[PDB]
Amino acid sequence: EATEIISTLSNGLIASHYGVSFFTIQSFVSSLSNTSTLKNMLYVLSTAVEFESVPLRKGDRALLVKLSKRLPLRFPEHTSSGSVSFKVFLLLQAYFSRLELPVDFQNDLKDILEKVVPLINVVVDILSANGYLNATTAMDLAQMLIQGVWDVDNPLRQIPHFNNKILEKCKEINVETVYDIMALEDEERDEILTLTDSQLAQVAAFVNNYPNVELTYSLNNSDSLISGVKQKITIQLTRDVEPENLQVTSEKYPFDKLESWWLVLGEVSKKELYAIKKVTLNKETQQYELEFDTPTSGKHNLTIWCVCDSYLDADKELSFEINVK
Repeated sequence: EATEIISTLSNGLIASHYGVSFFTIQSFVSSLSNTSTLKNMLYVLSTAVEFESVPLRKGDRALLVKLSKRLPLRFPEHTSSGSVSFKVFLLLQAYFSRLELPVDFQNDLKDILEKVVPLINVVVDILSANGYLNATTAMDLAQMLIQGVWDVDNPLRQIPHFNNKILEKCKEINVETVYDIMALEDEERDEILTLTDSQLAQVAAFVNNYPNVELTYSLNNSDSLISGVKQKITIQLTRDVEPENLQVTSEKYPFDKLESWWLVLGEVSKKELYAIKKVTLNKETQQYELEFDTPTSGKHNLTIWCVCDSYLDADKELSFEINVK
């Protein structure tokens, strides 16, 4: 027999509550810019003073140098590797890559994960407050921190027990998303799901609560927009079924997490963000109002993004043209 027990799949431990220090906000503001990349953001995260509670032991540096050869993002070459920053930057990548770690590093990684959610939210808030569209790259990193995968990974890799053998069976029959899994016929699905009932229970918890949302909008008085006037927009989000709750299912993240979304209005050609609201989609249908400053006269192609903070590949977007008088 030997059932693999995963007690924190859907029943997370409670992460110790804290508020990010003003010192850390200052440091992040100094280091971030409108051109910051995913690599830059992961490095900045790693420099938080809050990680001073993460141990560094005799011999760790040499183990981390060995580990660095196996990871895709390079630590800044002009920067001391004798810091806890080096450890955090490398262990978070080992988490995304799902590499095997010795026990002491597994322990350290748990301690690191306890702190990451408030920190990545500060990154999103710094970038968005300044109107930088790269806030969306920070949101991608937020999703990676919850599911323990890379932004570029096969989205099916989030599903418990979906190993490389199962992924290739999915490729064989053009199954690409979690939604594709559920739209299949019984014989096709049964063939892919060559797992024990215990393993299937864990697949089920994930599929049950994976979000499927529909995005729509209405612009108050679209045919009469005036430059510099505060303008309201209504954004509506609908689910096919009202969710039982918003507890996140994550195999790799061991703490309790509640599902949240960012609603974003922006302009891609200008790399500009115009409005942002953090919301919880607890009902079968819901609508929200965002306020923004009407852009300059002329044509503008805008986009609304709905981006989840807890899963990959469930995001939605809509683009529309406005003509400011």
